[PDB]
Amino acid sequence: GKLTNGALEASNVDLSKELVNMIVAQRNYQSNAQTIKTQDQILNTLVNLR
Amino acid sequence: SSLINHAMSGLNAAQAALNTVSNNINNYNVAGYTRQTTILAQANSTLGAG
Repeated sequence: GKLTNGALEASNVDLSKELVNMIVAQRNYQSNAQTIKTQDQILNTLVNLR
Repeated sequence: SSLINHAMSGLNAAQAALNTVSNNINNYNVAGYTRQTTILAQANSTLGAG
């Protein structure tokens, strides 16, 4: 393609995308953390088996 | 972002036009001075956005 003189390219971040992608990432993180809490539940139940 | 860029670049154009009209109307009576007009145009609109 052509070039511009006296104009520049805006970095391709519409901040909204990454902000809501942050809430989503925090979401998956928290869900997986809850699953780890369930892992501890299971394993301490194994502790309780004794 | 791009919406604010739109807001501002139009502000730039409006300021330039005001400057031009003030320039002319002030210079109005000088012998040898010709009326002058300021023109607008669109950016290097090129596509990667879908």
